[PDB]
Amino acid sequence: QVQLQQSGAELVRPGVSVRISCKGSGYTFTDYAMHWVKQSHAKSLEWIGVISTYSGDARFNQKFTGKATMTVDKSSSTAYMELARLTSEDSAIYYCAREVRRSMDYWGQGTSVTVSSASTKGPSVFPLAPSSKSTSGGTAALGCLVKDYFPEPVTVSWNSGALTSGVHTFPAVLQSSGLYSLSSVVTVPSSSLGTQTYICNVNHKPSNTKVDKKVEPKSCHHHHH
Amino acid sequence: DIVMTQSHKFMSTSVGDRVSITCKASQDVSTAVAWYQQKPGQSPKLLIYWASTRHTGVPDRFTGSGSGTDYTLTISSVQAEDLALYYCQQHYSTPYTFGGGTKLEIKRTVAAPSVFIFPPSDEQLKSGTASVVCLLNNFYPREAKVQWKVDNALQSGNSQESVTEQDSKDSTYSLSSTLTLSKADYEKHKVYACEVTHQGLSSPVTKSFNRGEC
Ligand code: NI
Repeated sequence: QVQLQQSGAELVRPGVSVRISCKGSGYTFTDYAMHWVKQSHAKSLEWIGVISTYSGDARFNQKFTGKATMTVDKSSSTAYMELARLTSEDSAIYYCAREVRRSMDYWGQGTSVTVSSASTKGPSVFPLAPSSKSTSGGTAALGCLVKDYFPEPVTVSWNSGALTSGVHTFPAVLQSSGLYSLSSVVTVPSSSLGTQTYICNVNHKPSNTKVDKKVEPKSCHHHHH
Repeated sequence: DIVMTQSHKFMSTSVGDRVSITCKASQDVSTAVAWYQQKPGQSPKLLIYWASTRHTGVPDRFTGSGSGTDYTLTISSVQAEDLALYYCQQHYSTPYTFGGGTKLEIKRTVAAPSVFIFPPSDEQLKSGTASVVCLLNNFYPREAKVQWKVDNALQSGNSQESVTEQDSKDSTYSLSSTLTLSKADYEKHKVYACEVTHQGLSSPVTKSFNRGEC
């Protein structure tokens, strides 16, 4: 059915410009004007502008004139927004939403723009092992530490999308190094700690790091009677 | 520019109850108001266009009301998955503007965390650092004190927590606290303890290990 597929996480430098794409699918692209909206801070949604996909006529939020530029390419069914002269206050999540009669009825997955002078770094991944210290009766908690990466975001899935229930992936935190660090956990029937394999799939797009980490029960020295 | 004021950053409600989220416009936007729902780490989904009209794949428990200036999104029979931010928006004249958002918080019965503590993996220990993780799984309400003790000595300034948003099914929160220390500092101490304070606990719960031992 209807999907708007956006270009992925961008890590860019101050003073340069980013081009973000938005591919319309499942419908006739030229039918519907495309919007762009900025989500910064936590909550602040801002309208940037509209491009009519049929004519190419765009009109802007006066707060974004100069800074924002929109083009549409009917053959790839893709809408483009260019943000120029980037500063750190352009770091945000940008959405495309198609207009379907004075309403922005379907939105894209959003594109994470990070304005920084740093290079990317890919995460280290370490197991959070199950044991007696992580069993509360039939259920064992286990997980993965995704450490020392930049920029956001990383995605974590379990067993390649098959283990979904009991999974918590926490907000990243910022270490002293300036590098992000997050944890992903899943609670699991402990009956299955031997018979069933547990693998976490960490995907850091801006560094092109994929890691699939086997989480086994840790080496452990047992009491002596 | 048209201002769209949502006066409540926070509404609290119970599964099965009725909530009304208000949205006020600085002038007559004559019915051209949309409501959007944004669940944790998702994009907004359109719930209602033109004040009262419901978009597709949208349940009948969401209704829209309002004329001239004052607008209202009503959720009859609130459900656990209705946890989300709610934004109004005027589509009357450019520039289109949104309200400041309203976070719907869902009330549920107290629940105590299940507490797990995770030593550093032997392989991070190789790379120079010991990250000790303590997991608080599925608790309600949000407030939670996590205190680290290394050889019964209280820690400060060297841990970091983060908290998930209410889970879509059970309305619980989860938290991880990470104690970061150099490998050298790690191996001078035996007892690593995570002590958890929460309303659903009779008394603080301590999870602990002795370094290197089961
Ligand atoms: Ni022994």
